[PDB]
Amino acid sequence: PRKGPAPKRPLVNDPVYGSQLVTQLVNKVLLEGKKSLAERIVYGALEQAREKTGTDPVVTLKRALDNVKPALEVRSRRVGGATYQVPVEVRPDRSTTLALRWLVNFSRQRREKTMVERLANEILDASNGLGASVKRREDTHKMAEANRAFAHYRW
Amino acid sequence: GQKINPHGFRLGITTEWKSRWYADKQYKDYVKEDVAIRKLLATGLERAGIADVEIERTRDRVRVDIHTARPGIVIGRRGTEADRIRADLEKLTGKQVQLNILEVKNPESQAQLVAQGVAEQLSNRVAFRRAMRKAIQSAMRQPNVKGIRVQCSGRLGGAEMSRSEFYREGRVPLHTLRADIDYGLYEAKTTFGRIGVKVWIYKGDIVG
RNA sequence: CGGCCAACUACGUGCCAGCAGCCGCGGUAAUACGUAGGGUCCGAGCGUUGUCCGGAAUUACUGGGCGUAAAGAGCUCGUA
RNA sequence: GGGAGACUGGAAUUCCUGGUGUAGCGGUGGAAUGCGCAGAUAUCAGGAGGAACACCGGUGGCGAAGGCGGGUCUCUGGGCAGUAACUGACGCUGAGGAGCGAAAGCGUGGGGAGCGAACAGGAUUAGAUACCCUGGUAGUCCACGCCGUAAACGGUGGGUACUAGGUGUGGGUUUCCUUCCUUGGGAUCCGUGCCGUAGCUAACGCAUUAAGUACCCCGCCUGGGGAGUACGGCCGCAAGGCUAAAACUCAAAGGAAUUGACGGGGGCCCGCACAAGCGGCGGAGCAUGUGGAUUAAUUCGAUGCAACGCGAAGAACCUUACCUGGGUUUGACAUGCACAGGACGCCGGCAGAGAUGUCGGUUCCCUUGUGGCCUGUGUGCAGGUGGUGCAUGGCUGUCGUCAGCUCGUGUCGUGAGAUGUUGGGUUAAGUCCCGCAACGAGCGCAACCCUUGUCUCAUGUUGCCAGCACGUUAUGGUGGGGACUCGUGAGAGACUGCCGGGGUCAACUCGGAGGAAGGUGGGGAUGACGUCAAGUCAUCAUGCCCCUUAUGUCCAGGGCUUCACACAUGCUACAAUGGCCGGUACAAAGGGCUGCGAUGCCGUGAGGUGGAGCGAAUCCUUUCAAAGCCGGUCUCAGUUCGGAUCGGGGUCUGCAACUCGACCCCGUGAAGUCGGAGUCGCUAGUAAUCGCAGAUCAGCAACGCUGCGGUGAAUACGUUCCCG
RNA sequence: GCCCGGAUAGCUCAGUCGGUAGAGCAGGGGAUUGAAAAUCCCCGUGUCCUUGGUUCGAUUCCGAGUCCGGGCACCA
RNA sequence: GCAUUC
Ligand SMILES: [Mg+2]
Ligand SMILES: [Mg+2]
Ligand SMILES: [Mg+2]
Ligand SMILES: [Mg+2]
Ligand SMILES: [Mg+2]
Ligand SMILES: [Mg+2]
Ligand SMILES: [Mg+2]
Ligand SMILES: [Mg+2]
Ligand SMILES: [Mg+2]
Ligand SMILES: [Mg+2]
Ligand SMILES: [Mg+2]
Ligand SMILES: [Mg+2]
Ligand SMILES: [Mg+2]
Ligand SMILES: [Mg+2]
Ligand SMILES: [Mg+2]
Ligand SMILES: [Mg+2]
Ligand SMILES: [Mg+2]
Ligand SMILES: [Mg+2]
Ligand SMILES: [Mg+2]
Ligand SMILES: [Mg+2]
Ligand SMILES: [Mg+2]
Ligand SMILES: [Mg+2]
Ligand SMILES: [Mg+2]
Ligand SMILES: [Mg+2]
Ligand SMILES: [Mg+2]
Ligand SMILES: [Mg+2]
Ligand SMILES: [Mg+2]
Ligand SMILES: [Mg+2]
Ligand SMILES: [Mg+2]
Ligand SMILES: [Mg+2]
Ligand SMILES: [Mg+2]
Ligand SMILES: [Mg+2]
Ligand SMILES: [Mg+2]
Ligand SMILES: [Mg+2]
Ligand SMILES: [Mg+2]
Ligand SMILES: [Mg+2]
Ligand SMILES: [Mg+2]
Ligand SMILES: [Mg+2]
Ligand SMILES: [Mg+2]
Ligand SMILES: [Mg+2]
Ligand SMILES: [Mg+2]
Ligand SMILES: [Mg+2]
Ligand SMILES: [Mg+2]
Ligand SMILES: [Mg+2]
Ligand SMILES: [Mg+2]
Ligand SMILES: [Mg+2]
Ligand SMILES: [Mg+2]
Ligand SMILES: [Mg+2]
Ligand SMILES: [Mg+2]
Ligand SMILES: [Mg+2]
Ligand SMILES: [Mg+2]
Ligand SMILES: [Mg+2]
Ligand SMILES: [Mg+2]
Repeated sequence: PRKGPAPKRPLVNDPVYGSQLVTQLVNKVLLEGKKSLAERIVYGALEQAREKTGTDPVVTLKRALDNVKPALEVRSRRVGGATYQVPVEVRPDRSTTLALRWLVNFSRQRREKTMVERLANEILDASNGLGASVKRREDTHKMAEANRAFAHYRW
Repeated sequence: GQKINPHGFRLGITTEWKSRWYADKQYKDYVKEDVAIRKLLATGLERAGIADVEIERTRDRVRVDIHTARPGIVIGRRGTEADRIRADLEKLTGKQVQLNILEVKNPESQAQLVAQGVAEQLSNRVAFRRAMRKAIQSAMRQPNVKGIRVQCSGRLGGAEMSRSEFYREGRVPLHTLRADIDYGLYEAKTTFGRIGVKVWIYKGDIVG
C-alpha cells in the first residue's frame, strides 16, 4: 500500500438469511478456519434472537449494527513530541467493520455459558442500546468531541 | 558461496552426466567403485592432462573413457601405460575394463585443461598475470569460444595476504541456462600453499 | 648492500634483543635486527662525530612572495 | 541618509488617572514560575515620559575609513560635469609622527519607556552554573572627557598608463529622429553592479572597478606550536593596548580541488518499515541449544543482525575427538629398501573387563628364478579430530535477490578524476524512451530451465469405468470397454497481441473485450563488482610449526545427559468456538529386501504368534488422515480443564536400557485463571489451525528439520511517525 | 568535667501510640542499545549502638555503658 | 520535545 490501495475480496451472500452482513459476521466469529462452527454459532444466535424478540433476526441485527457503528473516531498523532488524539471521520465500510468487531469481541467477554447465548444477548442489548458495544461507541464519540480542538491537523 | 557450480546448474539441460548406468540395489556399491576409480585416475596421468572421465557400467562390463589432451603419455607405444592402468583397474573393480583412451580436439577450448595449464605455470613460478593472459588469448583465438573468464586466488606471488584476481574477455553469461558454459577448476601446488584456478569458457547457446 | 644510493640470499631471535640521516624496520615465515655466504664502493686507508659552504630560488642583487596557503598598517594627513 | 547645532512631528510600547466590565490573563514543543480576583487582561478617554524613526527604501545615494535615513531652520566639508579664464610640474608616495576611528568598557553629571550582561526563580535534563519561560541591575540614551580595539573584510596599500565586448543602474554633458510624445536612439565624461574574451592562477576564481601587461613609493611574510606570551619599555583612571623574544617541542602545520562515507541537510521513490488487522513471544510446565557454575571428564567448533531445535539427516556400547585405568609399539592403516623364513590366515579351548595372551586342530601356488604372503627383525617411514581460518585452496553466510557495478575507444582537467552512468519521463528493474561529448560493450535485470493453473493430439497396465455381460453377501470383484478421469510423452496458449482514453503519434500508462489465466498469471532454481582479515585447518585439501614411546593406536568403564541460576528457539496448557464417549464423511505426497508386512488367533493395551502378498500405479504402509458433520454427556468448578511429577506393573530393539531409550497399562494429579517493561510473524489459498510422510535410524531423547495435502480469515485510509 | 540532643538497610534520611520497620540512591535479574550511560519493568537487603530492667509483648518506656554532634568549664 | 559516549 505504498503503491496504492489493494482490492477488496468479494463476500458471498448467506444462503440461509440472504444478507452479506451475516456472512461478514461469521468471518468475525471465525477462528482457526473452522468456518462451519462459526456458521452454526451465528445461525444459532439469530434463532435465539428470533425466539426472544419474535421479529426477524436480520432486521434486529441491522438495528443493533446501527446503534454500535462509530461515525467519528480518534487517531493518535505525535506533533512536537506531544501526542494529540485527532478526530477523523469513519468511512462507511470501516464503520461496519468496527461495529461487528466490537459486537463479537464483547460477546466473547460475556458471562453466558455458550457463545450462541452470549452473541444473541449482545445483539439484543445492542438493538436496545444497552450493551457494552454501545458504550464503546459512546466512549469513542466522547473522546472525539473532547479532542475537537485538534481537528485542525486534518490528518 | 556466491556462484553455483556452472556444470551442476545446467546438468539437466545443457550438459550431461559424466557416468551412465542404472542400478537400484547396487547404486551404493557402484558409487564406491567410481570414487575409487576416479581417485586412481586423477593421481596417475597428472602430467598427461585429463579433462573428463566417463564411466559406463552394465552387468560386469566397466567402460572407462578418459579424455586427455595428448594420449601419447597415456599409452606407451608398447601399451605399457594402458596395461599398467588396466591391471590396477580390474584389480580394484573386480571385473573387466576397456580403457577407451581418447583425445581432445581443441585442448585450448577445454576449460579443465586451460585450468591445468595456468596451474602448472604457477607451479613453475611464472608471474600469474602472464599465465592468465596467455590462457585468455589462446582460448579466444579458437572458433567456438565466444568468451572466457579466468580467476586465480590464493597467495599469489608468494605474498602473505591472499589475493583473488580475475581476467575476462567476451561474454560469460553465467545466469543463462541455455548458455553453454564449460567450467574447470584446478589446484596449483606451490611452496606457499595452494592457489585455485577457475576457468569459464562460453561457447554459444544450445536449444534442445 | 629497503628507497635516496652501487650492491641479496640463508640461518638466529618475533614489538624482545636491537637498527636509524629521513621515511621508517623488530609481534615465532625480517633483502632494515645479529651472524654467515655472496656482492658493491673505496684502499694504506676506510668509517664516525664536530664545523662551514652547497643542494636551499629556504632573506630571492643576479633570483621569491602577500584574495583563500605565512604576509596590505582600521582609515587618512603629512615630516625626512 | 557627508558633518555639526538648535527647535520640532506622529505611530507604538510602558506607566498614571478616570469610565465600561468581569475572572481569567500571560507563556510553551508541552508546562510552570509570573500577573489577577484588593478588580487584571480586554475596551474607551485624558495625562506623563523615554527611545527608535514604519511606508519612501534598492544588492540605490553620500563619506578616507569607522559610518550616515522623521521634519524644519542655521553653520559647514567633499564630489561630478561643462567652459579653458588663470598658475606653469607646483606632481606621486611617505620611515617615524599627528589626526579620525563600530561595539563593548571607563570617569563625572543628567536621564531611564522599551530592551537587557550579571542576578533570581520556573521548566528541560543524569546534571543544566545553558538553549526555552517569567522577572530583572549595570548598560543601551544625553553632556564633556578617556579608551584605540573588530571577520575595523573586497580577508585585495596608494598613484599612473595600457589591454575584446555585452548588459543593468546612479550623476552630468551633447548629436540625430521628431511626434518633438520622449526609458526615442547615438556619442562623451564620472560612479556603481552582473556576465564574459585575451592574459593570469595550485585550483577556486580574477578579468578596463584585474588577482592582466608595466613603472614609482610605503607596509608586511620567511614551517607548525611555545606566543602576539614572558621580560624590559611607552601609553591608560582601569580594563588593557602597543613594541616584542628565547628555551623547549613536532615532521609536519596549511591552501584548493577529487572520489567515497556520513548528517538529529534537501528532493524524489521503495520493503509486513510503519499504519490497518489477525495470531504469537516475554508469565507456567515440559523439550531442545547456549551462557554461567560444577566435574576426573563434562571433547571440539559457532557465539550482535548474519551464534544459541546451529555443524548433530539420530551421543546406552559403537559413534567419540574427552576422562580413569588397562595394553601396544614400523605400529589400527600404506609403500620402498636390508636380513633371516615357510607359511600367513583361519577354527576352536582356557585366563582376562576387554584389548589381549597362551594352547590344540587346520595350512600355499609357478618352478628353482622367483612370485603372492607373512613368520618377523630392522631402517626410511606411517599416523596426529595437535597449533595457526590473522599464511591458504575449496565450500558457505552476509549486506541484498538490492539494482547496481565496471571497461574499451573518444572528449574535458596540470592532476586525483570526470563524462558515458547527468537531465526530463517511465519501470519490479542502469526497464525502456526522449534528449545529450559522447559512441559502444561486459557482468548484473529480464528471458531461456522446473513446478502449478487450461485445452489439443498420441496411449490403456499395475491406473479409469460410461455403455454391454458374469459375480458378490464385500470391492473394477470379474469378462471385457477409450468413453470420462488419471498417468507421461509431444504440442497449443499470455504477446500490452487486440479495442477506447491518456500521452513527445514516444517509452509507458488507466480501463474494456476475448480467454483457464492479464499485464514480469502463482511459486521454485538462479546471489553482479565487492564487503565483513565473517565461518570452517573438525568433511576434505594444504604452507609453516609441534608430537613419534607419545599429542599415534587397541580396549573396558565413565563423560558429552552435571545444576543455586540466566538467555534463546519450540511444544502442551490455562478450557464450553471446549473435554469425554458413540456413529459417520472427504486428501496429497512419500517409503519398503537379511525390508514393508496383510488374514486369522492370543493380549485391556504397547505388543505376541505366524506369515499371505509385494523390488511394488499391482502388495504392505487399514479399504490409507485429523480437523469436520450428527448424537449424547459434563455446566463455569483449578473442574470430567491441565497432564507435569512421582509409585507399581509391562512391551520392544539391542551383547547390554543403572548413569542414559521409546512405547503401553493401573494409580498419582504440580504449576497454570491468557502472562510486566518490552517484543515477533504474516498482504490469500497467506496467517491461524488440522493431521500425513520422509531423511538420519537396531532402537530412539523428533515437540526438531525437509516436505505434503485438509479447513480457511481479518485488514491495508495512507506515508505524518519508527527501522532498513 | 556539667547540661542537651543523637546512634534504624551498603550510603544519606523518615518513622514511634508498647503490637509497624518505611523513602531516595546503591546492589541483583529482565527490557531498550552494535555496545556502554541515561531511561523503563520485576526483586533482595534491618540485635533499630551495646547493656541489663519494667511488661503478655520494647526501634518505641526507664537506668547504665561505648562512640558522636551542640552549649558551657567562670570571679578574684 | 528530548537523543551523552566509543
Ligand atoms: Mg641499487
Ligand atoms: Mg641561497
Ligand atoms: Mg645545510
Ligand atoms: Mg615562496
Ligand atoms: Mg601587491
Ligand atoms: Mg592567511
Ligand atoms: Mg585595507
Ligand atoms: Mg550633540
Ligand atoms: Mg482601569
Ligand atoms: Mg488599559
Ligand atoms: Mg602622504
Ligand atoms: Mg606608518
Ligand atoms: Mg558605546
Ligand atoms: Mg564595571
Ligand atoms: Mg557611562
Ligand atoms: Mg551615571
Ligand atoms: Mg531572559
Ligand atoms: Mg580619540
Ligand atoms: Mg588588529
Ligand atoms: Mg564594517
Ligand atoms: Mg587586515
Ligand atoms: Mg595597484
Ligand atoms: Mg563604468
Ligand atoms: Mg568574469
Ligand atoms: Mg594570486
Ligand atoms: Mg602562536
Ligand atoms: Mg600583550
Ligand atoms: Mg610588562
Ligand atoms: Mg503494527
Ligand atoms: Mg519460553
Ligand atoms: Mg508465555
Ligand atoms: Mg560446548
Ligand atoms: Mg532453525
Ligand atoms: Mg561413548
Ligand atoms: Mg576469514
Ligand atoms: Mg573461530
Ligand atoms: Mg561517474
Ligand atoms: Mg553508479
Ligand atoms: Mg544519457
Ligand atoms: Mg541492463
Ligand atoms: Mg533472473
Ligand atoms: Mg577472523
Ligand atoms: Mg593438521
Ligand atoms: Mg569406548
Ligand atoms: Mg551436547
Ligand atoms: Mg483430561
Ligand atoms: Mg494455582
Ligand atoms: Mg476458569
Ligand atoms: Mg509482500
Ligand atoms: Mg527412526
Ligand atoms: Mg499446510
Ligand atoms: Mg576575667
Ligand atoms: Mg567518558
